Amino acid sequence: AKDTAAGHVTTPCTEILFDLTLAKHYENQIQAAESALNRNYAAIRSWTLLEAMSSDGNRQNAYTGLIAYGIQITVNAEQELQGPKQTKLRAAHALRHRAANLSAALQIQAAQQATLTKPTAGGAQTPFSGATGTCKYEGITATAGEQSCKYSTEDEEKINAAHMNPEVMTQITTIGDKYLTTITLDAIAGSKGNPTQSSATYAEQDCQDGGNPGPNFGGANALGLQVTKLGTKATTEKTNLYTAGGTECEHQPGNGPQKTKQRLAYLVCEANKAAIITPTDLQTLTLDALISAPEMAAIGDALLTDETEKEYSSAQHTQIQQLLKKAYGQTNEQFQKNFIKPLAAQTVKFKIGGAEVSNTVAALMSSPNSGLALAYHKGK
Amino acid sequence: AKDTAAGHVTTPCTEILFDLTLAKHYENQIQAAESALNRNYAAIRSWTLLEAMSSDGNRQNAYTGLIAYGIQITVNAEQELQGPKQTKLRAAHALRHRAANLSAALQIQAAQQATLTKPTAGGAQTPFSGATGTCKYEGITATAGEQSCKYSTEDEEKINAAHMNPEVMTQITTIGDKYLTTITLDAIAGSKGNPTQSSATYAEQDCQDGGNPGPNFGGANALGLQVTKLGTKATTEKTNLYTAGGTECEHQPGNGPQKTKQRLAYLVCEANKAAIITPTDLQTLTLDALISAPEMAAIGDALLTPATYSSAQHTQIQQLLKKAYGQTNEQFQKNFIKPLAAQTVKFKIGGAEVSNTVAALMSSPNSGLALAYHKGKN
Ligand SMILES: *[C@@H]1O[C@H](CO)[C@@H](O[C@@H]2O[C@H](CO)[C@@H](O[C@@H]3O[C@H](CO[C@H]4O[C@H](CO)[C@@H](O)[C@H](O[C@H]5O[C@H](CO)[C@@H](O)[C@H](O)[C@@H]5O[C@H]5O[C@H](CO)[C@@H](O)[C@H](O)[C@@H]5O)[C@@H]4O)[C@@H](O)[C@H](O[C@H]4O[C@H](CO)[C@@H](O)[C@H](O)[C@@H]4O[C@H]4O[C@H](CO)[C@@H](O)[C@H](O)[C@@H]4O[C@H]4O[C@H](CO)[C@@H](O)[C@H](O)[C@@H]4O)[C@@H]3O)[C@H](O)[C@H]2NC(C)=O)[C@H](O)[C@H]1NC(C)=O
Ligand SMILES: *[C@@H]1O[C@H](CO)[C@@H](O[C@@H]2O[C@H](CO)[C@@H](O[C@@H]3O[C@H](CO[C@H]4O[C@H](CO[C@H]5O[C@H](CO)[C@@H](O)[C@H](O)[C@@H]5O[C@H]5O[C@H](CO)[C@@H](O)[C@H](O)[C@@H]5O)[C@@H](O)[C@H](O[C@H]5O[C@H](CO)[C@@H](O)[C@H](O)[C@@H]5O)[C@@H]4O)[C@@H](O)[C@H](O[C@H]4O[C@H](CO)[C@@H](O)[C@H](O)[C@@H]4O[C@H]4O[C@H](CO)[C@@H](O)[C@H](O)[C@@H]4O)[C@@H]3O)[C@H](O)[C@H]2NC(C)=O)[C@H](O)[C@H]1NC(C)=O
Repeated sequence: AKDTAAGHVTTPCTEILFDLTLAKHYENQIQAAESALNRNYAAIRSWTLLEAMSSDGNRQNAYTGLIAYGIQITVNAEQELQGPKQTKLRAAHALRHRAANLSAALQIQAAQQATLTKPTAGGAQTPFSGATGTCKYEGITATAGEQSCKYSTEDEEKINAAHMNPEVMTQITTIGDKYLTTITLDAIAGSKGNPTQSSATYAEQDCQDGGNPGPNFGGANALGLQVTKLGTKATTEKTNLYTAGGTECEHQPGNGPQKTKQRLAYLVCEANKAAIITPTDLQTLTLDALISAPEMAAIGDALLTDETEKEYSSAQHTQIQQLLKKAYGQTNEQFQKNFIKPLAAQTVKFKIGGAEVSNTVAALMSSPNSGLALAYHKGK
Repeated sequence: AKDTAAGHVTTPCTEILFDLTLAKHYENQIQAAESALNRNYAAIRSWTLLEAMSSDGNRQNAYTGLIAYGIQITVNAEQELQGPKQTKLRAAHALRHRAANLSAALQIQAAQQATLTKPTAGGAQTPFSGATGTCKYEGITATAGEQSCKYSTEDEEKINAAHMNPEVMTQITTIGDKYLTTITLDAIAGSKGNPTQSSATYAEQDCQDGGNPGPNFGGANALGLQVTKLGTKATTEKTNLYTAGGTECEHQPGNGPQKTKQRLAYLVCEANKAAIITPTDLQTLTLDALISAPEMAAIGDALLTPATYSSAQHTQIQQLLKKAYGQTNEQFQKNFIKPLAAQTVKFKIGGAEVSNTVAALMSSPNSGLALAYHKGKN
């Protein structure tokens, strides 16, 4: 059940797909948390206008309670996100950098056929100081066409963010370092007769001397070489994320130099361990969620009591809760109606310095006229 | 005079430096704007608390004007940032991707010396069907030590964000494509006597037999080869960022396939055009900045006394603003700016003692709680 995604990595292209998919996963987690913060801050702006439009002291106090609750939880969550966000971005960055690296090495290791140039025949020249004949080539090249990664339906099912929850990941798979450092080639030389400096008929891209030079080794004395294949084998390597106990990161830095895969496993381990805590969605808050939130015990005592310093007893909390039900309604439907539905449904319109505003509450408070509408209504 | 940084790109490592430096420039432009938005919202939370602790209705009105002005300008700048942010991030990503690509190619193109394997002596075999001897090698390899980019202080001064304003950038410099696609090598075959399939003494990583084999074709018959040099030479290419008018981006996508360098040029040009406007810093606002901000005309008219503005009305609103916020900047600083860091706020409610300055408290895990306490006393 574990390691479905990493266990499917067998090739440069599938490691690339793993590396990019995991990077986007972490990036998506940061985005979802920040969109949730954005919605919470937009709700607090909406309730700030609604408080400014209340004439009821009790309703006014109810909106102020939601502003105070939302500010506390959203500011706290934004502050809490910063550590995990930076840990997850560090991993995502390295994974995309590794995938780029591999994609470039993939293009070069795909160059598997050589283009021979016209050699020059010689005698005893370095590095063959004991040869009687040498055939010397310069600027042999090997190039492949533009390489692309192509993926099977199985590839995309297994190497998928659905398989990248922290609880199923114990290892990563990487292509071995020689794929990124080493050129590998096969070559063969061939001799015939007595190749010498005179073996200077090159039409066959070799060094043919003096018989009837021509195709294959036509001349009585021929010498040549050919690079017959190039390309380094991509071998796969496994790296563990955790130590024996299953909790600590295995490749913590500071224990000497590390292979690329060891650096990556550490970053992935820490990014998996850095679970983001997404705050409550204010815009879809429910009455029972609100009254059960422990922050609303002290906030309710601040706004809804008449007269507590010390910590609340059981009877004191249940008092605060009934005050909370009075302020916010006794049923969710009332709560939704008077505090949630006004965000999208309540219409606000005004006109001040020659500037007509006609929006609904949440859209207006996230618009260029937002602060002008707050000043207008706090002014009446 | 223009293109100082791109004009210093002469090697793979200086293109890498240029690519990363420009990417960080775009990234730091976004971070500067988003850092301003963060400080603004934290100022607005600070003034929200200062308003709730205010007993004077007129001083309360003043804080609500700062709250309203800040929310208006910060919400607007946040929304305006999103387009340019995405355009600059598109460029920064691609530039970091190119730099990674070029770094990986450099590691491979630095492999300049081969290690031979032990060969196998043959007779005629493909691709040498006429040979009397062949000497066949499998898995010859070329590897460099770990490559780094070493930069001079002149590199870092010329390839620098200070040389990457939009007005000085007309081209980019890139290493030509063959550096990233093509292996280049030199090789030489050597023969002596009559090499045959019996030339199976391989101590020299060549094929020898007869006589006294050993170094430099010591045997009576010998054949072998050596790859004496590897590495493709990196050449530079220039790409223009703008079309003939000098304002619209060249190499726009949707005109057939493009070279890597042309895709990069378009992204850089659009990122250069997508200028980010950083909002006014609320936490360091001066009085003249506040009263002369055009948003404060309507915002003062709404809270300080509202027409639905002549020359006169604008004069009237200005002195209304000086009335609320101060006649001097030292007063405005003292009453509205300095208390964010200098005014300690304390209280006690939920069995929790809380003491902090205003701005720190309104960004702390007790921020909303402090707001409910003071709006509750009021
Ligand atoms: C760092 O270093 C790395 C490593 O070297 C670099 O990474 C490489 O970068 C290159 C260049 O970007 C990559 O190669 C390009 O890949 C493009 C993306 O393709 C994917 O996504 C697109 C969606 O945008 C999708 O269409 C593709 O799927 C197609 O192919 C699969 C596989 O068969 C198939 O399942 C799909 O059905 C699609 O097939 C259609 O299209 C194929 C051609 O693409 C046809 O062969 C097929 O019959 C079918 O029609 C894929 O999922 C891709 O768009 C690029 O292809 C372009 O450009 C090529 C030249 O570069 C050219 O040879 C191709 O023919 C194609 O050109 C055509 O399409 C483009 C885009 O629409 C048009 O602008 C052109 O005008 C042209 O259109 C004609 O042909 C059309 C289709 O035939 C036709 O409709 C139209 O009418 C026209 O006649 C490249 O393949 C490469 O993948 C990367 N490699 C690796 C290993 O990562 C990296 O760049 C570098 N980074 C930096 C910053 O330096
Ligand atoms: C994608 O592919 C990429 C391409 O393949 C790949 O990139 C490569 O990554 C590797 C791995 O990270 C890189 O190698 C590492 O490079 C580190 C940095 O090396 C350079 O800088 C060092 C520090 O010296 C500078 O800074 C000092 C302090 O500020 C100054 O006092 C110096 O004057 C000097 O300043 C100059 O350079 C600064 C940076 O450019 C610059 O800010 C400043 O202005 C000024 O210009 C240098 O020491 C180092 O030089 C070493 O190597 C060069 C080779 O050219 C020699 O000429 C020198 O003689 C010297 O030996 C570079 O200039 C290294 O720190 C790091 O080294 C450690 O690890 C390796 C093994 O991996 C060991 O061999 C080495 O000894 C080090 O190990 C030890 O020390 C550490 C302490 O840090 C210790 O913890 C550890 O236990 C151990 O004891 C390593 O070599 C490589 O550079 C990248 N290459 C390229 C082309 O980019 C990338 O990883 C891939 N990415 C993914 C995701 O896969």
